Amino acid sequence: SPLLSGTPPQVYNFKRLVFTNCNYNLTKLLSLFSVNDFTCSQISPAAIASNCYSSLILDYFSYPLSMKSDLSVSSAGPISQFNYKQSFSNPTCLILATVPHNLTTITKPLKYSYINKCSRLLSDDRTEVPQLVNANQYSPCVSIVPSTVWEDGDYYRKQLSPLEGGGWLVASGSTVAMTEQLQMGFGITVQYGTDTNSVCPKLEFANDTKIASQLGNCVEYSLYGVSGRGVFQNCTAVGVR
Amino acid sequence: QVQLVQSGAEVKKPGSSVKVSCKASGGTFSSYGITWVRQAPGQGLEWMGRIIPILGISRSVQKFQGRITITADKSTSTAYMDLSGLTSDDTAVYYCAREGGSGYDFFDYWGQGTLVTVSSASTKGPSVFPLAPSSKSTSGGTAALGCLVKDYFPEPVTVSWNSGALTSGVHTFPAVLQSSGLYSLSSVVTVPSSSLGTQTYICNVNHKPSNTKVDKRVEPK
Amino acid sequence: EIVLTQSPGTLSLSPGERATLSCRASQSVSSSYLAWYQQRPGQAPRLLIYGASSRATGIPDRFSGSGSGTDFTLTIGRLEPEDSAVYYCQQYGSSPWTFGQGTKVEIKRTVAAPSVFIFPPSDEQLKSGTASVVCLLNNFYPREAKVQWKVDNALQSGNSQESVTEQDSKDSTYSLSSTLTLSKADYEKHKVYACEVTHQGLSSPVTKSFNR
Repeated sequence: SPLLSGTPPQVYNFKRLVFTNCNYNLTKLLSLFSVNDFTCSQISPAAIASNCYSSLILDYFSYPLSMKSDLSVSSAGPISQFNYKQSFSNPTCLILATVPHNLTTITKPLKYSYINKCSRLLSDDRTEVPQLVNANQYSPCVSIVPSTVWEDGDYYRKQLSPLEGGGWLVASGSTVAMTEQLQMGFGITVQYGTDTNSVCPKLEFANDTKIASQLGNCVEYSLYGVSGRGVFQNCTAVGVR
Repeated sequence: QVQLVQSGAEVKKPGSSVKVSCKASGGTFSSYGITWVRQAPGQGLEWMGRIIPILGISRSVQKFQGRITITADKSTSTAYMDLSGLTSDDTAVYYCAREGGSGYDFFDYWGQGTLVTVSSASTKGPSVFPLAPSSKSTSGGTAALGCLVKDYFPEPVTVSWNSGALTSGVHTFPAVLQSSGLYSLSSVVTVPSSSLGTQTYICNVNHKPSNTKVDKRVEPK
Repeated sequence: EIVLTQSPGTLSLSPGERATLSCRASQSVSSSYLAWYQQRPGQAPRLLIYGASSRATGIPDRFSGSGSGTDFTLTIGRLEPEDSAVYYCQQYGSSPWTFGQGTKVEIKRTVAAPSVFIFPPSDEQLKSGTASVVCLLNNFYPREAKVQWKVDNALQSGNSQESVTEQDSKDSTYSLSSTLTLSKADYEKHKVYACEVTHQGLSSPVTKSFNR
């Protein structure tokens, strides 16, 4: 619901959704948005659909399908270099989806925008050092850049307070034509605890595990750490629920 | 604060690539964008393009797109614009202006400027007409002597008394366009001294295409 | 790109009188996104006001910036000969940014009688090119003036070319030079060359004399 609410942010301003201990359905998210592009790194997409991890991180932003190749850790493209970075060590599943016309409560941004370059000038005006985005972190030059970039070619500069470092921070704003249908890119990073897997896919009771299906049959019961051989019979409720 | 200077005025044929260069004195470039402005004579200034050397980004106005290539090197500290296949009507003075940024599109400082001329004719070296000081003048109050500059096809020849040492009492007149392509402009100085003036050297003439400096001394006739 | 209306331009303004320049915009533009540029004759434009309110560094507060959204007025509390110049309002709210059509402020300290000097063609001009003739109107205020050449004390057609020097920043002195061009070979019948000036300055047409 938070992903659906309001409008998707730009790739540099990507919002972060964190799920630690809840049942999750990949199919429900796929139903909400038709997935134009599906890819995963370090694990199968089917495995990601049905597995338990210590934590689930979802990053949601409005990204066009045309520049999807540029936004890759392997890719040397500027958009990945200066905007959004996904940690290589955790398995990362990257999904690009296009909003359906039927879906409502989704607001299209005026245009898709990205930080073309992020750099910091040194104390010497002649010497400049480029700044490369660390994994996530919402981008180093995001503060200078506005949430939506007004022009395809833009110059943003701000002055660092002296000590430290007293060096100008320079950012570039670039935009691409808005698609007739909003396209949103989602980056998912999953962390697995060796002894802890709190977030799990939605669980539906199997017929054999359910007491009602095996009623009237001698069976072995293992409920809440209690193990015994017994026959369950449906009857009027007695005792305290 | 960085001072802005521009290349000397040049004349090129129409359809021939012309490069205008803007440089910063002391070979130092600050983190500021360089903006190129073309002003037609007696017309409003037009912003041809905006480039930032430190960023390395290049932007151009829609009218000047695909005919102009703008290159700014931060390490060089010099920004140069190349214009190719420009029309004869395109001739105008060209200026380079410091840019605060997209947030602040105002120019604190402006370059001296380069005149760009695009006529497929001939370039004529300036001819210095005699000083011919007026026969009747105040004996000590003022003396009127001017070395006229005429027969120069390409604007603008710069002519200064005492090689520019004297900036007082010297009048510079804009060239008047006659039916003939060649045009003439007037330089005259008023000196209390009847002859010689403040210094023996006077009437220095410099023409940007000619690159020749000539000094002549007035004789009271 | 926003089309912008501008002040009519040349105006006669006395020193010490407030001067207002109008910069109406056909399309609404940001109040904090307008700039004022002043250029002296033969001088590059220098920013006076940034954001349509704050004065630029090194710029006198007398050129105050006022108005917002559509109409932007530049008001000068005190007028000086140095102040007289061409003023352009540039709206950078919309790209491409559009410079103003420009307006001209004129300051005349006092009416000045013209000083007329006739430069007789020298022997060197007779030797080469065209001898020609030169007339000068130094210290003539206002700058506009009428000079007609006289050849051999006879009426001459006004094919003479006249140019006016840029006003001095403090002196505000205007000089008009009128030159008549004649072939060097054709210099026989004429014995006297004179320029007659009709102007507010001086009692009557101040004609002149060559002989020599």
